[PDB]
Amino acid sequence: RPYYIAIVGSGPSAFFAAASLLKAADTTEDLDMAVDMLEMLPTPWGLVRSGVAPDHPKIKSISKQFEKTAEDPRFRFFGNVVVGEHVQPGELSERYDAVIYAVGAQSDRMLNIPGEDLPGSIAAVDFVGWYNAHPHFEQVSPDLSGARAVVIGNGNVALDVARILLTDPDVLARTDIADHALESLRPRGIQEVVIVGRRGPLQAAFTTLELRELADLDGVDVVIDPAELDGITDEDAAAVGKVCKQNIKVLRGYADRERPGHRRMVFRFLTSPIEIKGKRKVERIVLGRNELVSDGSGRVAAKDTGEREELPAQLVVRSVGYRGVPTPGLPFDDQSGTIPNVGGRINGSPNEYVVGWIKRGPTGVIGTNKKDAQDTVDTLIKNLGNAKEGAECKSFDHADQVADWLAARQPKLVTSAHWQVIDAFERAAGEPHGRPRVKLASLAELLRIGLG
Ligand SMILES: Cc1cc2nc3c(=O)[nH]c(=O)nc-3n(C[C@H](O)[C@H](O)[C@H](O)COP(=O)(O)OP(=O)(O)OC[C@H]3O[C@@H](n4cnc5c(N)ncnc54)[C@H](O)[C@@H]3O)c2cc1C
Ligand SMILES: NC(=O)[C@H]1C=[N+]([C@@H]2O[C@H](COP(=O)(O)OP(=O)(O)OC[C@H]3O[C@@H](n4cnc5c(N)ncnc54)[C@H](OP(=O)(O)O)[C@@H]3O)[C@@H](O)[C@H]2O)C=CC1=O
Repeated sequence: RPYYIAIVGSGPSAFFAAASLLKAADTTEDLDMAVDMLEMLPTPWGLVRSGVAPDHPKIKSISKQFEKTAEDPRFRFFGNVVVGEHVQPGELSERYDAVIYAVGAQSDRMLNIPGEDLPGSIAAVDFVGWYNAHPHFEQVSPDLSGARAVVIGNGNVALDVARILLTDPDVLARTDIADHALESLRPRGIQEVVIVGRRGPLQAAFTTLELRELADLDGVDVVIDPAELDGITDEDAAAVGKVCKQNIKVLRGYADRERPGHRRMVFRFLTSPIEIKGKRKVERIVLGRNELVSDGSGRVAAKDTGEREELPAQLVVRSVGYRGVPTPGLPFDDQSGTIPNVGGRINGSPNEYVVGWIKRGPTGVIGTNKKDAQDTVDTLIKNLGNAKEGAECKSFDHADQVADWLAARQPKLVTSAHWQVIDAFERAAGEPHGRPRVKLASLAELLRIGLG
């Protein structure tokens, strides 16, 4: 028999793991593999579909690689299966030789400041999910009619949020952005987005192409006050690294530009949100100035000066990181929002593993998940081999039984063939309108088409 591996999730780390498993089988005598991928949503691809911005279609093409893996007869997909709800980790661990958790980071990091729960104060997780038609975020429905939005954070997701808020809706109308978001964006209510970083430009997590792209936003001026660069030296930037060096060149270019009448994307560094205020909704934000100070760890940290400034704002989006969510039956590190592991094997388990953001934390481009997954898979395969040699493998038409069990637990599961129907529907909806697709934005609409 082949080894039977379950993979929980269908984003990049899941698909890289799947590919690594099948490659091992293809290149090793007396080693065969069967991979079942269980995905919470009706649709595969994780953040490649629901995270990557709608104006970033090019990198989404990595999905073709995932599709090629999914064509393998040894691979099966079961969508609309929520592990922790329909089936439990302890059940999967009985039915498979090994289980790989590739669940990513499904929630958000909080600021932990007063007013954070006011209507109008949301996380980028929820805003992005909403604009990308993720079914869990269909009702986020932010009010985008106010003149000023504030985005907290200095990673690339902060740039995505700011771009979507400020891009000409006629441009967004040719993307796969959610129709509900396009509708809210058409009035062009927001005139200024202020991106607020707690540390300085040299500590920014932005990457260079993404900063450069801002120059191509029709109708939008990028605003960086020259004072934001005082004390920011090319020497110090180069010492941080090559990306930082390039970033600072780009930021200097923006600061060199002086205009009434345009929408504005403003960068403020060395600033923290202290409190969000308003009568029943966000109306203003209190900001504090920081200075950089060595903390003894090898880095500089922001230290509050105690100074306070208030700025009117009607939307605050915190882009201060995604965050893992605990899975029933598995260990978890609250502080980091990751599952504790060693070389990808989960604590305390002989046959459960992690890959991707749930393993490493929520950082890295899509490709960073590849070596990560390979490393985990190598460990997994070594451990199976040891078990086989010790006559410690489970004894298992097992593939049929497990599929029947999945169908008993989730009669509305979505197979690969039915995802392909969803996919075709969405693409055919978009192409006549110049869009790659129009997404089905709720579970009900996805299932209307997918189970059909
Ligand atoms: C907003 C945003 C934009 C990004 N843009 C880019 C970009 O332009 N370029 C780039 O290279 N990288 C980009 N990234 C990074 C990229 O998205 C990540 O590196 C990558 O998607 C992480 O992969 P993952 O497999 O760990 O998690 P994910 O892609 O999050 O996949 C996790 C999957 O697990 C599923 N799942 C979760 N819990 C369960 C459960 N209990 N049961 C079943 N299934 C479950 C989820 O539904 C999801 O499909 C972006 C990230 C974000 C957040
Ligand atoms: N085109 C691309 O390559 C893209 C790549 N991604 C990539 O996805 C991941 C996740 O991006 P995301 O922006 O969510 O996270 P990071 O890059 O870690 O940035 C987090 C920022 O949040 C900041 N942060 C965290 N806590 C706070 C508090 N309390 N107050 C203020 N600011 C805070 C953090 O600041 P810090 O460096 O810790 O001082 C980062 O600027 C990251 O690796 C990205 O580069 C995301 C979008 C892309 O477009």
